[PDB]
Amino acid sequence: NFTAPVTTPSIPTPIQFLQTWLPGFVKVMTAARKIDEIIGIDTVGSWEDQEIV
Amino acid sequence: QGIVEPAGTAVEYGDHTNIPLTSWNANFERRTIVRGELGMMVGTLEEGRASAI
Repeated sequence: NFTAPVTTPSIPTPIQFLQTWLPGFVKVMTAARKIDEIIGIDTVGSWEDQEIV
Repeated sequence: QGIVEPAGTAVEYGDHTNIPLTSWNANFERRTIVRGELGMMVGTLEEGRASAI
């Protein structure tokens, strides 16, 4: 009895459509940059220049 | 440009003598057009250094 189902029975819902993706992408850091904190930064010169006096 | 260059010469008269005839011959002369080119190319730092003076 029960005839034939034509299609192969299986779980209906795929794994996707059931996944939520976090809005953010983490990044790698690398070593710290602490020259600015110790000394500071002075913007005095201009580009296409050669020397500071 | 073209040229005409007629031709012909005469003989003494006669009652039953053969009649001389005249003609012409044209020619053509030609010239060729020649084209040249020249360009320029400027960078960024080069332009800045040049404008510095």
